[PDB]
Amino acid sequence: EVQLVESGGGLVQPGGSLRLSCVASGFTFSNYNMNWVRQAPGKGLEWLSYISSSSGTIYYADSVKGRFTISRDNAKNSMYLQMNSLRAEDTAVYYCVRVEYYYGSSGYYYDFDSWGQGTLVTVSSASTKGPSVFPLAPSSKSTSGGTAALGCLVKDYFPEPVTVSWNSGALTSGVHTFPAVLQSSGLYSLSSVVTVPSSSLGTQTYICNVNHKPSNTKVDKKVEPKSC
Amino acid sequence: DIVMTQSPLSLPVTPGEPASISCRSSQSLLHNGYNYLDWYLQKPGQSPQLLIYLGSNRASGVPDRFSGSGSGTDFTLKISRVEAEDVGVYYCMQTLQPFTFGQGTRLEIKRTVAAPSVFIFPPSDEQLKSGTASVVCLLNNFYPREAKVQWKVDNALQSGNSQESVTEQDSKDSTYSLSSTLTLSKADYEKHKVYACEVTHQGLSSPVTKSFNRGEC
Repeated sequence: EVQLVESGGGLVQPGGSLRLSCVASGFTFSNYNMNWVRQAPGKGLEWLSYISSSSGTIYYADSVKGRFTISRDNAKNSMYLQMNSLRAEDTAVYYCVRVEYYYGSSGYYYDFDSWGQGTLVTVSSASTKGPSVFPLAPSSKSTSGGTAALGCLVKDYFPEPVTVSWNSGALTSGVHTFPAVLQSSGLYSLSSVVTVPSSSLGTQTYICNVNHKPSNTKVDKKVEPKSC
Repeated sequence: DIVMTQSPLSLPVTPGEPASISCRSSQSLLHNGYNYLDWYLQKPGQSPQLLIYLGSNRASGVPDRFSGSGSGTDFTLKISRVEAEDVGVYYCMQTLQPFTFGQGTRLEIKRTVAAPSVFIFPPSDEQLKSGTASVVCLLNNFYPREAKVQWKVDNALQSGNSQESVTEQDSKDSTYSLSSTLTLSKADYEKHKVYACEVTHQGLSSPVTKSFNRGEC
């Protein structure tokens, strides 16, 4: 099968630089035009750059023109995106895309037929920081007929992402993990809630597992019910 | 670059009923009888896939439900019968000056109106010991997405101190969930009495309010 794998993503401050790499497997890379496409959080896909197989044709989007440089090494089955003068709005997942060019009966057309899993690039002045996990205890304010609402508050971490589970993966029904928001401090914050039967507040202990790989932080916090 | 404009951004469709998405171009994409515009679909957790090429031609393996039309600067992607597997973000892409995507139209499941179960969580004592206080308003399993959450402290209208977050449409219930977090310093939190979030939705008879008193519990 066709497999594109991006690497080189990570952290950088405004004005800084970082170089992305994409390795291609499962096909003759030297016979294919290729693309770089990114997607910022909560935004649509944005094409960035194009390069032909022979590097003789290169296109750039105006948003990255003069700041980003595309190139490729067919002997190494690889493609690169040199990113300079990075800005906060360049924070996105960057995708490596194969551009197939069919010549059918109805006319010639492109087909972006292979996308890698992407690599995350964050442009910010913030430093890497593990999250603080605060409980959202079930209480009188959590009102429901036979069910209760509880969760955890994953606050003030950088960068994305974090993974949240409940009871090490046992509790999966009714779990809602919200998309993180970027606070004015430059740190991220999200909440993960779950609705469980209120008659199980004394019976079952509910623990939220928060893992933040960039900071090597791993927190398991039990949400104690409020007896009011 | 050439500017691509899609409308709407979210399109609730009932399964079995038609649906159409518009795409506008800043300049004409017609050249020598060909319309240089393609339509892509990005399903949840999947890579984008080619649907329509050259304006009106279906790619290999694309069902007859999908169809493209238009010319110059106005183009339309139409689905005669929307299936449940068609949810996702639909993009139009101009290829006259490669390349430019549109904003994208998220096709969502249209269902009966639902009422949000509103909850509120006071700041944990562990967080108060760190000098900050966060109150979380929770709107669980409602429909549609539209919902107004206003934070009222001592019946005063707060502004610029809350943040909102909405989950993706559920795969089984086809519902949403909203989270509003009011962040205040411990000093400002210990200077006021009543905290509440006022929820406004069409599934409610009138703006439902959930409140709590500082200190309790």
